[PDB]
Amino acid sequence: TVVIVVSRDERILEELLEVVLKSDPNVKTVRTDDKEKVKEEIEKARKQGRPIVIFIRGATEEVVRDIVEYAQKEGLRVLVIMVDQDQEELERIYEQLKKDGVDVRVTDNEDEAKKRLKELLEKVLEH
Amino acid sequence: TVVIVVSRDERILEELLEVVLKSDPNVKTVRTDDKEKVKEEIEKARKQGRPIVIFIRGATEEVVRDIVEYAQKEGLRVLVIMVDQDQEELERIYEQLKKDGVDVRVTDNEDEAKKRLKELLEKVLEH
Repeated sequence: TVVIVVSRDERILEELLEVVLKSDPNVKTVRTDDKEKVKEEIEKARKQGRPIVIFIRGATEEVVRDIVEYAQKEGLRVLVIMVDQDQEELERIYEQLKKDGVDVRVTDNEDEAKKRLKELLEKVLEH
Repeated sequence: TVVIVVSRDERILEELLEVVLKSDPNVKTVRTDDKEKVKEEIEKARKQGRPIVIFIRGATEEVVRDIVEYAQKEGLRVLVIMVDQDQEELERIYEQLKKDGVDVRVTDNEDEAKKRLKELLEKVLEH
């Protein structure tokens, strides 16, 4: 009933939106990162009795959580397709680095990266 | 000797570059996604006998592989810091979706996403 396509890549969201619009012009589509706009459209999708595909970047874990909960409490089925193009290319880089003897550290934010880099230079700039 | 900071996020690369420039102005830095420019700078880093931090977006697995091999065959130590801010936020979304009963599919490219979405609509648009 409610399909959510999640991707940080705007170009990918555009292309998938196109695929939906050109394949079956009868399913509703909405491109927005605004939770309210989403709810407003899900409802119109209800009145018109049509399925809806939502295109979002995420990635707020709260925004996706709300949308999923909102639709479920109305008995709407929720299907999700996540597209993480980045993830997979980074994964291969990581493997090769490890493949060699490279001491690789994967950080999840600049704050963490900052700490590790400083700690790295504070101990490499030393001879 | 050679530090490579990999991140798809330009703003993160900028901030880390800043951290290096403001903390120890004696270590060489280079921001480029061009393999040749990198080699040209690694060498200058050699002549001047200084360590170097390279800031790249990647994520070509070939580009990172070459740089790592180039420096190693010169007996340079290679340390890497990868910063994947995206990955971690997507990871949490995925968990919540799974937390609920959401049938979630993670695709690694639009080609794959296209197939799965079409297959999804070809079977949902059906009553």
